[PDB]
Amino acid sequence: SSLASTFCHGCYEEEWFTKQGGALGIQTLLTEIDLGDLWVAAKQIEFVRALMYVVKDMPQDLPEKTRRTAQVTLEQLLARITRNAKKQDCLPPPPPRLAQLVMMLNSELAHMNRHVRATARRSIEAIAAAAQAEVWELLEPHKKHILGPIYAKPLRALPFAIQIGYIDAVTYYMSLKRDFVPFDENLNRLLMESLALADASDESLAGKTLEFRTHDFIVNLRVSCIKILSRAMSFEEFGSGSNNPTRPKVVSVFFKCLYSDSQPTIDAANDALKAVLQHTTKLPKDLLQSGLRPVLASLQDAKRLTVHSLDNLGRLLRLLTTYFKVEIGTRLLEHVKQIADPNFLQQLSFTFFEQNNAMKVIAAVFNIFHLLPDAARQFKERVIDNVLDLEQKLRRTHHSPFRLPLYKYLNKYPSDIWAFTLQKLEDLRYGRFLAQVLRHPDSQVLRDYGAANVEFIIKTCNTVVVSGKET
Amino acid sequence: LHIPQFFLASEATSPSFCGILLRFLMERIEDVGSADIKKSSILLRLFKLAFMAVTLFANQNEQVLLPHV
Repeated sequence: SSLASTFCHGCYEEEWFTKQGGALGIQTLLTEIDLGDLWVAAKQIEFVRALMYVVKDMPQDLPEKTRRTAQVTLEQLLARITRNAKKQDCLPPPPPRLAQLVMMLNSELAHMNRHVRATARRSIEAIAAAAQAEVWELLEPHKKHILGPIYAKPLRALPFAIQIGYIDAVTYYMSLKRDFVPFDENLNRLLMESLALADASDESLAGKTLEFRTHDFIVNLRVSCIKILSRAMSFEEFGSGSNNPTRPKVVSVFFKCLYSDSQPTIDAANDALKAVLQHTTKLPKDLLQSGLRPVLASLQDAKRLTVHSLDNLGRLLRLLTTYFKVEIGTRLLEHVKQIADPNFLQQLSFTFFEQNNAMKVIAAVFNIFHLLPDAARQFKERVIDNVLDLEQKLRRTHHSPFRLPLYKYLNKYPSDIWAFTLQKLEDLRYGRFLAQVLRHPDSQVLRDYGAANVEFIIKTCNTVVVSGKET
Repeated sequence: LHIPQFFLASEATSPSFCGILLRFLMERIEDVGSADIKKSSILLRLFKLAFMAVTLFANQNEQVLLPHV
């Protein structure tokens, strides 16, 4: 008992190596001595508390070995103490072995540290699996201990980390079963607060002084709000009885978040919009027009063309497939023609122009042609000639910033590309270009088509040879 | 390793080679802490050579390093 106490107290010291020693000592006592089952049953609560404290108290900018050690030891302990578990042992009496442990683990689901929440949910799932039960069955009695404190205070006044933890806890709770969290007034007020937070600007959120960590906090808060609103959108009771523009507002906020500069926000909004589009199967005209207006606004002038706007167009094309129209590619080609100046191109040579902004804009323009609808098969000659002329002006062979998007677009219509190339077998440029394309590691579709139609290739070549010309 | 060093210490070729080398090294930066001494020594030496090249010609190579720091 004294040795166990020493190991458990080692976990609470402020030196990290002492914490690691404590966790390792607990592991050694668990998996190398076999002091018996009653002993572990009497030490389990202290062991769990000490390991969870080690997870809580480690600074997050040091190496992660100590936290991993604590988590592994916790996994082993939980595996040991649930050897012959049963549903009667985990739930409170109508004393149960694991009810106190379940309550203690539930109490840490809203912590301000994300690793703590991850560990707690992992442990709860591990316990539930061993008892052939559902998580909601175990967590129903202790739901108030989490829900009550969160609904007490206004969410706007709290620091960032506390808000993130609270929102994550509610989001996890409202996924266990369809009626776990009722749609009462408290939940509606919380959801409206989340919508307001997601729709706000960085300056309004305590100001963005360009500091790294404030920006990180704001991004994380936005991601959490987006996720909770997306989960709420899956319920038919949300926004229905209101009959007000709640769901349209959520969709507008999603679209606004899709056009942001932060990648995590873009990914979260992309997932939310994908789910909404899959579920709805239909879209009101006005809402989609409002969502599309900003994208079409920025594609009208070649002087203000940017990589960001073209990325937004690409994301929108990926989301709404059968909604766009042809004749935007022609406008993009005209913009490319305008941007590429013979004197500018002459000057650009002699330099490593991979870092030029105009070249990046042109590459972004070319990157859109493999996302356009199927009818974009009529631009193959135009784009191939454009790229070849651009490379000729820059005195480049085998390599340029424009090869990757062109290859991506060409690998989608192998039949058309092969027919076009075989129609021009008496020119060295086109054969050389197709051979160069085939040698890229990612041109497997074209390689398969060519391996299938070697017969037609040889037939056309033999026809040309038998014709008896100088070419 | 003398070849990158020779290219980086010449006024004519230093900027373009520095750009190419930095672009290549940014894809490998994750191998620095590999615990294999042979793997990490070479990457560290290449990074140091690029930085020394930046120091040698400040009026030209600063803009090459700017988008990576």
